[PDB]
Amino acid sequence: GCCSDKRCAWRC
Repeated sequence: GCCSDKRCAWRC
């Protein structure tokens, strides 16, 4: 879903 990191989810 929406992780606070670069490669897991866009930069969410």
